[PDB]
This record gives sequence, structure tokens and C-alpha cells, in this order.
Amino acid sequence: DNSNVVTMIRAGSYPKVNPTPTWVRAIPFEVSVQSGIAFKVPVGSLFSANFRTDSFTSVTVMSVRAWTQLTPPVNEYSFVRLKPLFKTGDSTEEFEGRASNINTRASVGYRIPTNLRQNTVAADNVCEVRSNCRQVALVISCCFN
Amino acid sequence: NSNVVTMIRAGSYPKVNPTPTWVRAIPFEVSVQSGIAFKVPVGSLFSANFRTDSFTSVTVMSVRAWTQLTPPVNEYSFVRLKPLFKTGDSTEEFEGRASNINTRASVGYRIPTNLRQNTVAADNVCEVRSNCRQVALVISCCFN
Amino acid sequence: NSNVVTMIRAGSYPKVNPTPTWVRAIPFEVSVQSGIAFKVPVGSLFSANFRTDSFTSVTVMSVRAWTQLTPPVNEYSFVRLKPLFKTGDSTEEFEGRASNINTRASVGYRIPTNLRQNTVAADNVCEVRSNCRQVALVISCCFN
Amino acid sequence: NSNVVTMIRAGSYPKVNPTPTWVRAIPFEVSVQSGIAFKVPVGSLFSANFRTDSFTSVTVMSVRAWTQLTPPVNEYSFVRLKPLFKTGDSTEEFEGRASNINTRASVGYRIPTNLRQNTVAADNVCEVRSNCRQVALVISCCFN
Amino acid sequence: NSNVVTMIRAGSYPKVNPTPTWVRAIPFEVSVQSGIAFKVPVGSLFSANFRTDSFTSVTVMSVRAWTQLTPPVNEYSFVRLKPLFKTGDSTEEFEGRASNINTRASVGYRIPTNLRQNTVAADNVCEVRSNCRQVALVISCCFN
Amino acid sequence: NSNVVTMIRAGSYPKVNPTPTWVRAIPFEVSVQSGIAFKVPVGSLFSANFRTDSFTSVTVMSVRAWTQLTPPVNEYSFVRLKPLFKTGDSTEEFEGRASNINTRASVGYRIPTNLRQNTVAADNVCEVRSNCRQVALVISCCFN
Amino acid sequence: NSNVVTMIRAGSYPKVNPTPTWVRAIPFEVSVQSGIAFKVPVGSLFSANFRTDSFTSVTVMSVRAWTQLTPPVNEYSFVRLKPLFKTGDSTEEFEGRASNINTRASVGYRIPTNLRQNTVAADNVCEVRSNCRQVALVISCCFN
RNA sequence: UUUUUUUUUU
RNA sequence: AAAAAAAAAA
RNA sequence: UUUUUUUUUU
RNA sequence: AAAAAAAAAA
RNA sequence: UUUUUUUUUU
RNA sequence: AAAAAAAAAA
RNA sequence: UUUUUUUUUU
RNA sequence: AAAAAAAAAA
RNA sequence: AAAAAAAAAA
RNA sequence: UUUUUUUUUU
RNA sequence: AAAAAAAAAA
RNA sequence: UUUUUUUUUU
RNA sequence: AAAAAAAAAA
RNA sequence: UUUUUUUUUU
Ligand SMILES: [Cl-]
Ligand SMILES: [Cl-]
Ligand SMILES: [Cl-]
Ligand SMILES: [Cl-]
Ligand SMILES: [Cl-]
Ligand SMILES: [Mg+2]
Ligand SMILES: [Mg+2]
Ligand SMILES: [Mg+2]
Repeated sequence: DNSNVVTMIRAGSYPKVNPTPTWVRAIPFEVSVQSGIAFKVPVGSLFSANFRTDSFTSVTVMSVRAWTQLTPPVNEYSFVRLKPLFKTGDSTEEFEGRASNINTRASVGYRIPTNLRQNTVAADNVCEVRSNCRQVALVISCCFN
Repeated sequence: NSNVVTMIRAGSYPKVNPTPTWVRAIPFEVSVQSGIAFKVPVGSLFSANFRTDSFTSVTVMSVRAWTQLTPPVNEYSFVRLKPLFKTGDSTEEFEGRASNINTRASVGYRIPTNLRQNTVAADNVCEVRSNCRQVALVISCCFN
Repeated sequence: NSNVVTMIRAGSYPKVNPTPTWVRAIPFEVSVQSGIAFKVPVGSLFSANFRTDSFTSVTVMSVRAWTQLTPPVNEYSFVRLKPLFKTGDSTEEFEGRASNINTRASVGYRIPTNLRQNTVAADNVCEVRSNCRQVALVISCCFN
Repeated sequence: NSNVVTMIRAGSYPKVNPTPTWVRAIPFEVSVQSGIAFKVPVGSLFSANFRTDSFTSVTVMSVRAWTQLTPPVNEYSFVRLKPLFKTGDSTEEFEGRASNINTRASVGYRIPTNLRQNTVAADNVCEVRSNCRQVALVISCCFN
Repeated sequence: NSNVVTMIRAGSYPKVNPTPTWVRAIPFEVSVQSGIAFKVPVGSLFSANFRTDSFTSVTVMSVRAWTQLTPPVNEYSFVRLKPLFKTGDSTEEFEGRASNINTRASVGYRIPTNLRQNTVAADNVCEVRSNCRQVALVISCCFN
Repeated sequence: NSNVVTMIRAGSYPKVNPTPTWVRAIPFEVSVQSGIAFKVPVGSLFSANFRTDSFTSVTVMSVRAWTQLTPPVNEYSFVRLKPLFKTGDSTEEFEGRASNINTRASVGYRIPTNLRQNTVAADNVCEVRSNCRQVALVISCCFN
Repeated sequence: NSNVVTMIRAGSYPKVNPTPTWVRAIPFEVSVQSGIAFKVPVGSLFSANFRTDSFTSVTVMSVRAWTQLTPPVNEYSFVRLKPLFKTGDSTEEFEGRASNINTRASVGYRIPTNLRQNTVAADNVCEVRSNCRQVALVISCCFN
């Protein structure tokens, strides 16, 4: 700093305030996945004391990134796929990443365009995950509000 | 700009942190008695009402205070703040007064970098004095 | 400039629209109860009082509110707004307070582009809370 | 850009008008008889079909006219407009004719600033003449 | 340039996507009845005739329409488009009219970024009105 | 930018095409045996799995291949590509090998402009050889 | 910057002074009677409440006064200051008045350098008059 | 960014 | 102000 | 290449 | 307009 | 280093 | 002063 | 690209 | 950063 | 932004 | 001559 | 002298 | 003259 | 010399 | 934007 002591603040009128502000975050959590089966990721996973977010009931997802979290079947390279879901209409895209070393995580993500950045609630789902690994690690960039 | 979803060519798993810090300005009110100093508890800053009930510590940067109820008859509002610190309390009484009886009095103080350590629930931030029965505080702090 | 009517060399019949959109700033009041939130209905925006009874949808852009009646004795006015959305309600409580007991408290919020969709009469714009029994709203919107 | 709601630091209650003015180009049709002049009523401009039924006055700025049905056999379409004014009618007959028997005739006139006052429902805008049994009008006007 | 096959020094397996999105202008015709509005189904956009039967959603960006058959005797063609939205229908009636009885009438409208969300087969895009029995549509959209 | 629908002043009906071409990178896997070349069928590129079942021809531009499973014990992965053409098969064997037993081998070839003609389902793109039982291909092609 | 204690290569013993001077702005209140002048004693400035009780002399530089209680019914606040000096009292009456009944009246005077000598407890600074029962003074001075 | 060895121009 | 040792940064 | 700690030279 | 905290991009 | 959110300073 | 919606002009 | 009306930002 | 194949402009 | 008092540095 | 603390002027 | 198709560099 | 959505280079 | 109305020209 | 007729201003 520069000053070593407390100093006076010449405050004025009472300002605009908000005890319950929004928060831009990158939320990491894991999901279980079955062979050949798509898992619908619930938005509700994003509201939790583990993320300091149990006071929010809505969130605007901006991007989803996914990594395989456990090793793949014998002889195989990891893969993970993401299909975006939207209350106005689900996508059929299957964004996919594959490992090129059997010992390394597969990764992929997608970005949601501005015109599709609306709120989701716990009962909603973000996307479908497919993998040859039994767990997938997600990092979701979103705006809690 | 984009109208549909686009692929992100992600790389390796990044460094992550589910429980990050948060820079905040927290507004709450305290009751104040005539001629008596109210010690503002830090525990008042951890609350679901602030989305902060997951924190147990906080680094306070500055405190601002405004009178919240009308003053006694014939008087102009005033408010004073005395900084408190675990390593030693101050004796400064930063004070503001209203120049119109219908208007809030206000004052604040900034904590220097060398004195910005953490406080926990059982600690007190500062003492508030006023001729008004309530004071509104806006505390700028770093939750961690 | 010309003082008489003058010929217009018109061409082909142009594109027309008898019922166009309309960007508006709509002022209306709501009643508020002590300690209770009031859900502001979007239907209040369609009315011959605003020249908008022909519309059935509206895209809200921003919401501003002021206290409309005096506050309780010894108090300063306050007003809070909580945005509501059909895709998910928010939990922000944007708040303004008066610093003079004789003056209105005010505050507003802007809706981001990505949240500007249509609402109809049965939908609600936001929740209002105040220590005053009436609040005056000015809503910037696009009737379509 | 912003993806979330944001606070507006509103101030004093602003100047407001629930019933503003509106500049428009209104499209409507009139029936016209052979060799007879039809007086276009200003009242055709106040209608829920144009979202204007809350207005009772209007300042007309210009008038454009198009034939709306096919002309008699062997003929090219024509349309004439004579401006009418409450302070004294004009004797101009602005006219356009088609050069292709299958194409609309069209003509228009602009009102000068010094003659742009209000008209009410009982007033008339202009006289229309044509060899076609309907004429389509687009009137640029200021509803107030 | 090259006349033979040449080696490509490939690296690691890339990010892939077997079922990507597609920006398209889809031409199809609807049948229209005199004096009755026809609701255009989004389902008409998903067909093997457009290479699009693998999609179940689409983001519509703009809609253009042309009359597809001759108008009634005496008349010039016209077409009207009223936008429909799941969050709230509009009341605009964008209209174009022919100025030669032998020529198509045309008109269209653009959807703003804030109203560009997905629609499925059970949804409707817009209403169509016309004095012609068929209307040709060209819809700009993003299949996803 | 605009927040509401706007009129488009459409003109004459445009050139249209409901079934346009499509430049693609198609990922699919083929099974490979030890010491044997596998002829890659062009028909694998036409599939609802790729949104391409409406196509019956395709112009291949380049072929890239990766081993898709682990190699035999003690060995590093390798994959070879021999281009095939209806006017005459090549005898090149473009080859990649892994330098880490745990990593994919990769290689590809580019087709020159003079050899970029259409292929149909019964045609074959190339021969694939490898010491791994599966090979992942990404073929750059133009569906038409 | 450094994070650890560092050595100071001290030199000879410096000049020291355990009881230095202090430039201050001292705030205190005095009681005032109707139509009677109150002599502000200099002794009020040497108080443990100001950290100044070790001083027995002070050099006054400027005096400012605000009314501290509300005025009589129907009146606006006023306050007057008459400077007093040991070598000769002044007859000036610097005066301020409120222009809002709810607001303080304020005024001050500056002492010129030629009249900036020391004063002790038994000396008086100035005479205060006001229609309010209390006046709040802020005195800029140099304790020595 | 260009040298040597199989084929086309300056 | 430069250099050497430990550390941090780029 | 800058800064911090120890050292040194100036 | 700059800086700090979270995020995104480069 | 630019933007978005929270904060702060101006 | 720029921008968005309606209009008018170019 | 300028202006008029409604809105917004400054 | 120059370049293509399909869409909203100039 | 300068100056006066206490302090620190040069 | 720069900064920190109190003050003052702007 | 600009240019390709295969190899030793930047 | 170039922005968004399917594929190749920098 | 500019502007408004009618006309002609570009 | 020039010129011609009527008008006006200068
Ligand atoms: Cl009052
Ligand atoms: Cl209330
Ligand atoms: Cl014909
Ligand atoms: Cl398909
Ligand atoms: Cl006196
Ligand atoms: Mg007061
Ligand atoms: Mg009020
Ligand atoms: Mg007074």
C-alpha cells in the first residue's frame, strides 16, 4: 500500500445496493456414464453449497466443456460426446473429442450463442453426455442469477 | 455474431476451484442506543441473505455507515465509526453530521493494506455511535 | 421553403404495415403491502390509457421504480425489484433508498439482450417490495 | 456483452407521457365511381386496425394514391388528387396515369409546413378521381 | 498445382462432429384461403426434400414470401405475414402488393437476435394471408 | 441492434435450390485385419448418421487416418493408405507410425484437383493397412 | 517491495523532540442564548477528548461555525462570529443564514498572519450569536 | 526461407 | 548503477 | 530482462 | 479511465 | 492485452 | 453525440 | 447518410 | 493472415 | 495541483 | 525534490 | 527468372 | 466491399 | 447572388 | 446542379 493507517472516507448519500448479486462462474463437477447410453446432465447439479451457489434458483449457461474422468475400456482410446439440449428445442449435434494416447483424457466443449443464452432451473437438463469411460468431468461456464 | 452452437477445441483439464473468493459490498443495519457504542460483529457478514453463508472468513477493505432512522427532536443526525482490530483497536472516531434534519448523516473509513487480514464470526469490525436508533452499513470486503 | 402543395412523383406501391411495433416508456403505479412482495403483471402494459390495447405481446428492456407515497414515520423510503423470467426467476433484489425522508427512493434494472423475449398479459415482469404503499414504475419496452 | 440483469442507478422521477404522439404512414382503400369525386374522410385514419383509435386529431403531411383494381377495357389506369383544406380548398388535380394497362397509376402531393394543422374525423383530406373502382392510399401523418 | 496424390503429415486425432448445424434458405409453398390466416408449421422445414429430415429443431432468422398463383379477377396480388413466437405472438401484418396484375406480390420480415431461439415441428412460424391460393416461402434459418 | 421484427423489402423471387451441396469432414471407423488391405467403401459416407443419406455422389478431397485401437504387444502402431481411383489405382503406401506404444499412428493424403471427381456407393476410396484392428478416418469431401 | 525486515545503516544520533507541534481541526459545540453573545474560551481546545491536553498554547488560524440545533418556529437559522484578540477586539459580525429552515447556517473567518500569535486557556477566541441554542465550531489551529 | 536427384516453362 | 548467490516474474 | 533477500563493487 | 476478485478471449 | 460480472478509485 | 423502433429525404 | 416522432446511452 | 463450398449485405 | 506541521526518502 | 499522516487552499 | 512432383534445411 | 453456419491452409 | 412556385435540362 | 417564366429577398 502507501498509507499505514486508517483514513476517513467522505461518504455521501446512500448508494444503490443489492444483497443478492449475480455471479459468473466455472463450475466443476462429475457425472456417471453408461456404455452406449446418453446421460442427461441436470442443471440442478449447479446449485449446491459445494459451489457456494445454493442460494440461486436460475443460471444462464454460456459454455460446456467435458473431460473423461476414468480410464477407457481395454484397447480403446477415450472419447466423449456432447449434445446440447434446449427447452425451445433440442440439438442433434454430437461434438466429440478423442484421446490420441490411451492414458490421456478425451475432451470437447461447445459454446451457446447469445440468442440461446436464457435461464435454466434445476429440473432442466443442459446436455447429453456419451463416453466409453464410466465418469466424465464437466466444467460449465455460467451466470448465476 | 453466432446464432447456433459451435465446437470448443478444449485441451487438458484446467486448474479448477469450486469454492472461490468473492469481492462484495454488503448492506445491513444495526441497532444503536443513545450514548452507547455498538460493536459490529463480523458474523453479520456470513448469511444466506448475502449468498455468503459458505464463508467463514472475510477481509474487510472499507466501512461506510449512514443513519437509518430520523434523529431526536431539534437535532441533526450524526454517526461515528471507531475501527477495531485484533492486533489493537483504534481510538479514531470518524464522524459525519447531517446539515438538513431530514437527511442521513454518513461517514466511512478505509483499512490500509497492511491491516487487511481476515476476521471471523466472533470478531468485531468497528464501533458505531449515533443519535439515531438505527444505522445502515455498506461494508466492502473480500470473502475467502 | 414551399408555401403550397407540391406534386409527389410516386412510383410502385410500397411495402406497408398497418400494425407496426412501438418503443415506449410506460408509467403506471402499483400498490405494495408491508413485508410482502407484489408481482407486477405484464397485462398492465396493454391499455387504451397508453394507446397499447391493440398489442398482445411486449419485449421489456428495462424497469425503473420510485416510491409513490410517503414512508412510515421515522423511516426513509426504500424500494426493491426482483426480476422475473419465464425461463427462470432471478434472486437479485436491486434496492434503492432515500437519503432525505421527504424524497422518493428509486432503482431499476436492465434486461440483457439474451433475455429480451416476449411476455403476455398473464406473465409478470418483476416483484416489488417497499415500505411505501404505492410504487411508480416506468418500463421501457417494445410493443409488437 | 452482458448476459445478466444489471442495476440502473435511477435518480429523480422523470417527465412522462402515457399517451404520446406517433408519426405514421397509414394504408387504406376507398371506393371510387366513374366520373365522380370521392372525398376521403380523415375519420378513416382513426381505427383499431391501425392502432390509432385512441387519437382524435392528426396532422397530415403527404398523400400518395394508387389505383387498386384494373381499369376499364381498352384503357390505362389514372388517378387524380385534389387537396382539401379547412381554410380553403385547392383546385389542383395532381394526376398520374399508367403506361402499361396491367400496371397501377400513382400520384401524390406534399402539404407545406404552413398548412400542416390538425384535422378531425369529420374533416376530409382530399378528393379522389379515377377510372378504377378502388384506390389505395398511403397517408404520411402525425397522430397527436 | 499438383497433379498427383501427396502425403499429409497428420497429427493427433482432431475434434469431430458427425451431425453439424447447417445455415439454409428453404423454399416451400403453402395453400391459402380467401380471408383466412394460414399458420405456417415449422414441421415443413424438416424433410428429406431439403436434406433436413435428420434435424428436429431450427432457428429461423428471416422469412420472405411471394404469391405463387395469379390473383382474383380485377385485383393485384397481395401477401401479408404476421410473426408468431412461443413467448408471445405479434400483431404486425407486413404486407406487399403487386403493381402489375401479372406480377407476384412479395414481402418478408427479419427476426431480431433476441428472438432467435429454437422451434420444433409442432410450432408455427407465422401466419400468411393473401388473395392468391398459394404462397411461396423462402425461410432463412439455422438447422441444429 | 434491433430488438423487434423488422420489414424486409423483398423483390422478385430468387434462384433457389432445396438440395444444395455440402463440404464435410466425415469421421467413421473401419475394421482391419492383420496383413490384409481393407477397401474403404464410399457408401460409408452416405448415412443418416452424417445427415448425408440424401446424397448419392461425393467428391473426396483428402483422407486422414488414425489407428483406433492399441497395437499388438511389443509393437508400435502403424497405418498405411493406398489411394484408389476408378481411372486407375495408385500404388503409393503413405504410412505413419507411432513413436509411443500408447499413441495413435496417423497419416493421410491429398487428392489433386485433376483427380477430384465423383464417387458412388459401390466405389472404394482407398486401401487401409494397419497392425491395429480398427482405423478411424476423417475424409474431407464435397457431397453433391 | 520487501517482505522481510531490512537493516538500517544508522548514523549519528539525530535531533529529537518528544513534544512536537500539531496542526489540527478541532470540532466542539457551545451553548448559545437568545440575543446574548457567548465568548468561546480558548481553553476548550486543550482536552483529552482531542489528544491535546499536553498543550498549554495554540495558534488559531481560522474559525468556522454551524448551527447545531433547529431554529425557532417560522425562522431560518443564523449565526454570527465576532473575532476577539488580546491586543484589541474586533467589531465585525460575520454572519450566515440558512435558506432552508431544515438546514444549518454557517460562516467563518480567517485570522491574518500578522494576528496569528498564541492564546492560552483564559483567552477567548470569538463571540457567537445565533437563534439556535447550540452552535457547532470547527477551529483550524496549530498547537505548540 | 531454399541447395542436390527424376519431369514441364523462362 | 552493474554483477554473483537464493527466490519470484517474463 | 525487472524486482525481493544475502554479498560486492561504485 | 485504470486497478483488484470470478469468467472468457488472445 | 480487450470484454462481461462484483468491487474501487476518478 | 451515437444507436434502436415509426416516418421522410438522399 | 441527414432530419422529424418515440426510446436509450452519454 | 491470404482461400474456397452453401446463407444475412455492399 | 501547491503550500504549512510531524515522519520517511534523496 | 517525491511519498505517508494532520491541515489548508483549488 | 517465376512453377510444380518426390529428398538434405529455415 | 464482408459478418454468422457445414469442410481444407496461415 | 440565393431561395419558393410552373417549365426544361442533367 | 444550370438556365427560362412569375415572385421574393439582397
Ligand atoms: Cl419538512
Ligand atoms: Cl409497502
Ligand atoms: Cl397480359
Ligand atoms: Cl438425414
Ligand atoms: Cl457578538
Ligand atoms: Mg438529520
Ligand atoms: Mg416515498
Ligand atoms: Mg434553518
